[PDB]
Amino acid sequence: LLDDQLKYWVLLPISIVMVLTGVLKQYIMTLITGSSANEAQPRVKLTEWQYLQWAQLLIGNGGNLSSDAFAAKKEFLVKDLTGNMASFIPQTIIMWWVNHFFAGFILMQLPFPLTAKFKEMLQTGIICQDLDVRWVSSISWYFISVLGLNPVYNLIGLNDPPQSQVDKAMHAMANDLTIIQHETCLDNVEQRVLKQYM
Amino acid sequence: VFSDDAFITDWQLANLGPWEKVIPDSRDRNRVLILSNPTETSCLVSSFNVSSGQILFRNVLPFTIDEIQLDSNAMVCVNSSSNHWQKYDLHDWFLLEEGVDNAPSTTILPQSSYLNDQVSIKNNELHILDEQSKLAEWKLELPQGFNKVEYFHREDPLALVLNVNDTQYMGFSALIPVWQRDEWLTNVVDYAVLDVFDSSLWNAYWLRLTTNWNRLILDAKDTTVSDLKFGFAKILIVLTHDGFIGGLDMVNKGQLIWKLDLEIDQGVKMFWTDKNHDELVVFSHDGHYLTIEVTKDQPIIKSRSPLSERKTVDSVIRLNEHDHQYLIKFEDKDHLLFKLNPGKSSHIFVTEHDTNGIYGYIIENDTVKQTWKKAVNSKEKMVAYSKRETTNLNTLGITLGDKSVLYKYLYPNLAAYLIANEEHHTITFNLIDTITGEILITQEHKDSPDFRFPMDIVFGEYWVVYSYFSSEPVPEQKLVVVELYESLTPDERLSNSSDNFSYDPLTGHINKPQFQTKQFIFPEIIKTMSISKTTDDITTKAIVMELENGQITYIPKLLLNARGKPAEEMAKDKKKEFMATPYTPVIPINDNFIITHFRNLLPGSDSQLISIPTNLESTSIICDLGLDVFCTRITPSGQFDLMSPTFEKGKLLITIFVLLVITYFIRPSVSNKKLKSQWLI
Ligand SMILES: *[C@@H]1O[C@H](CO)[C@@H](O)[C@H](O)[C@H]1NC(C)=O
Ligand SMILES: *[C@@H]1O[C@H](CO)[C@@H](O)[C@H](O)[C@H]1NC(C)=O
Ligand SMILES: *[C@@H]1O[C@H](CO)[C@@H](O)[C@H](O)[C@H]1NC(C)=O
Repeated sequence: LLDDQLKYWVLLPISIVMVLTGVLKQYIMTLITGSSANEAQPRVKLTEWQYLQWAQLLIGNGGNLSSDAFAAKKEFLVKDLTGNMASFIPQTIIMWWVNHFFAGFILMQLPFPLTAKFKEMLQTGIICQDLDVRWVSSISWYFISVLGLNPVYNLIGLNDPPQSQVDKAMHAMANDLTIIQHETCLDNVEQRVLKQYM
Repeated sequence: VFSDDAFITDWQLANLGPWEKVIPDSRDRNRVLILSNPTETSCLVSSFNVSSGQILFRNVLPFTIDEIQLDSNAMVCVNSSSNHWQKYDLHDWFLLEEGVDNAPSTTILPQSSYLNDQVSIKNNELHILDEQSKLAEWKLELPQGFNKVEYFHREDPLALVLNVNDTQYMGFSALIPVWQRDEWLTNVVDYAVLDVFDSSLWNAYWLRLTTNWNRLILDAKDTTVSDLKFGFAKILIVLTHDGFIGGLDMVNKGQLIWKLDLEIDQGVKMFWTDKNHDELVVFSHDGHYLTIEVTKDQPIIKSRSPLSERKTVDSVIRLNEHDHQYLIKFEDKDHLLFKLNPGKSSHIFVTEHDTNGIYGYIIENDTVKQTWKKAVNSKEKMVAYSKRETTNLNTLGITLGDKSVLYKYLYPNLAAYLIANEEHHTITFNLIDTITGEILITQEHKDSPDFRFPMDIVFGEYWVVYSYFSSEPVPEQKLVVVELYESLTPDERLSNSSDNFSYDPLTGHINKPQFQTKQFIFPEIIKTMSISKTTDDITTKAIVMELENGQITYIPKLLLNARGKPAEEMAKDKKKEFMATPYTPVIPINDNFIITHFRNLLPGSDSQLISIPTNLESTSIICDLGLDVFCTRITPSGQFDLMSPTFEKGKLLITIFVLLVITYFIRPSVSNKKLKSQWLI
């Protein structure tokens, strides 16, 4: 075959619109998500929330290096305590767009041999029945675009309950963290350091 | 699709041939009736405004010219074998009246008598004389040629017509050449194609740099280069039924590129002497042959000579390009091997048809021998024939929905033909091995055929279509398609392993096909069929039809599907095909398909359709050569190769610009807003 100089008006617009549409998508998604605060509510509830977070981090952070100081905390603890839209919106709409404006062409030649049923779906524009395995219509180039475009976005540069009973649940975890795990540090540090830095 | 390029792309010429009778009109006095190109069953009658080339209408009527006479005006015509007579109105060709009881009257048409009344040519220059007071008004030079004055009208809408040269014809009025006509092109027998075309390492680096940097130091959509790149610009060399060759441009509405006159007195065939497409050999009816040099300049007759025996020739069959042989069939049924020139076991088989039979012939040792014969019996008569056109191969098998394959039947040595027998009323179809003579298939139809309407046969890639008229289903035109498959079983390659088997056709150990056939109901009577092509047999092969009225129509191959189903049993019947269009026997006519949208295109009694390949595979040329010449650019599937003539590129560009402006709106905004508001610096 001999396709004639439509490489300007389709292939470039297809890559170009994918580039702009995704860059816009990241800008739009970033715009849509705004917290701008936690809330504007009274003082107390965030205050005891961060107390709860202090307990939570004590589970991870402070529950390792406190062989002497483990028990001293626990008295205190008990007393003190007690996008899919981003997928759907752009790309489905532009499937309609491309089939609307770009149809009924053989746009290019993929380099690789597909199987016949790939050649079933891709050429809905053309109405030949034994054309070839390799040639493809316009919409196939889109089908290759969406899954291959992550390097482009990198290279241009872009990047990514009950109020009281749950307190009792973490008080039960305060009870659990007493002797569920007493971690072996401030005992093996001499062994570990002599094992290393030689 | 059509409205944009309706008359721009379609390219019609109308020919009348050398005049025989011309009669002035009862009304619209700047108008006559033009009678031309007699033939033993009919002749060409037309109506024409004299002051232009504007033909008003044309008709082929089934009478020898002599019957056509004025009344006692009303242009009476009388059959002589019977007593059948037709009275036709001059102005609008209405058949005023008919009879068989008696002719109304006749008046044999008067002779010119132009001399002694209006004509004098004395100083090698013409002078129109008044009958009295012979003042020699309206004098005019004789051109280089002059044969006759066809017609002259002295009344207020003055007109004069000259047969200046054998083929050039000039209209005049009060002298001034007013219009020009050429009727050398009235009947072409055989055709040929000529195309036109444009016009260590370290040093390579720099010379490439210099030449391309000189290159390096907006769209403008120009049409002329597009034409030549895709092969549209071409020279058609047409051979007339008379002796004339000439080059006609495939672009620019067929301006005559060049015209050469022979002395062969009727033409039969055309051949390029070699693949170079530089030198033709052209055959006389009388038994001469000419060798002609085709150049961008006007041609030159580089040779004339006899054949070995000065005998009348019926036809010529092209033998090998490389071996430079040709076969000549003379009437009296005499065959001559033809070793023409240098052009400055290994058997060959050649096969020819008559109404008496199909014969087959073999060449060996610089001689021709009959290889077999097959004549129909007395009452019978062979009617329609076609061979297998060679084909470049794309797909060895037709597939099914569940990636299953039926292996369409590819045997190259095939021809197909018809037999019609009276009183049996049996159109018999045979699909014969053209080498051996085995039949492989019989299909009769006792459906009350007519034998009076045209029937024709075309041989496809793996399929055959022939068409006939008959009554017993209904009195309607009938297309019959047969499709040839290696095995009717859903997945079987019957005896086609090819690694090294190297099958022999001459012996007859070849596979034999199974077939499936259907037919269809068609509105209009079909004269003749052929097949569209491109260089590669890729698109749907787009059967082209030529009708009785002169109209052309293409219908795709796919609507004619044998193994189609009546569409109750197709519904998610997974095994059938990919998007099997149903069988649907009733094919209504769709005017969108038709070429020659409002053109008349009188093709004459004997005309041919040919398919000329081009590049740009969506497009193909199909040409109707014969009494009238006509061609087109035709798309089987609608244009998929061409980008478009009719994009809304401005809408696309503007939408892209909408993207860019919305970028310009949001990027400073959103970057500042969100980074600084979420950081609350
Ligand atoms: C008859 O032909 C002449 C020549 O072109 C043209 O000028 C004239 O209009 C025609 N007659 C009619 C009724 O159009
Ligand atoms: C007159 O009619 C007969 C009847 O068929 C036909 O054979 C003959 O050809 C007709 N005359 C001419 C001149 O064609
Ligand atoms: C008749 O012959 C002349 C001389 O060769 C040439 O111009 C042309 O073929 C014809 N001329 C005219 C005026 O028809």
